[PDB]
Amino acid sequence: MDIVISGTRVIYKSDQKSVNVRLENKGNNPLLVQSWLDTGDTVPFTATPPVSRIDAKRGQTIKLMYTASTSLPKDRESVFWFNVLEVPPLLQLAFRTRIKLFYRPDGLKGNPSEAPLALKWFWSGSKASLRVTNPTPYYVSFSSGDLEASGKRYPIDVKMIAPFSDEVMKVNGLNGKANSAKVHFYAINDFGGAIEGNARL
Ligand SMILES: [Cl-]
Repeated sequence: MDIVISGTRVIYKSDQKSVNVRLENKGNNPLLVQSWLDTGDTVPFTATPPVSRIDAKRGQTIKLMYTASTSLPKDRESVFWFNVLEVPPLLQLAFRTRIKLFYRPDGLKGNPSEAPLALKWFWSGSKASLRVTNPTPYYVSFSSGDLEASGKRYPIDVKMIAPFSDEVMKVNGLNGKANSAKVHFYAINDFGGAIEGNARL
């Protein structure tokens, strides 16, 4: 992919009339580029310009705008996908990249960077897995995580966990519950940086 998005996620605070996302063409040829929002494969947003020509080594700011055509919840975050599809101007190959957009109503309890600490973790029985509960109004997203017991480490197939919900996450290479296990993880903050955390099962 020649088109690069500035940032690995977008935060859309509800009091903003719009939010900008920047695209850059790092490649050597110009590209036709489409930008849009969807729910992850209708959506109360526009992205403009929806189609642009971005020359080599030049860029384009995309304006994302909430339309309230549908009302989003005001008591929790909502997540969307910001998509970018490039194609060089017969038959032709093209490429698509997506990053998350979190719609964040103003005034939610607590802070999003603290939501990973608030997660509760449980063994999920029998093919080991964990049940994880998010008591907060924020998504929690991870870059990686693992379970450790008796000096052995087992990667977790981490998944994003929605506000006020449970998710089960698989533990790789572990048959069943281990004694005195601990979870360690790196969640992702608004700026794409790491939030380290841990929990004892
Ligand atoms: Cl992510």
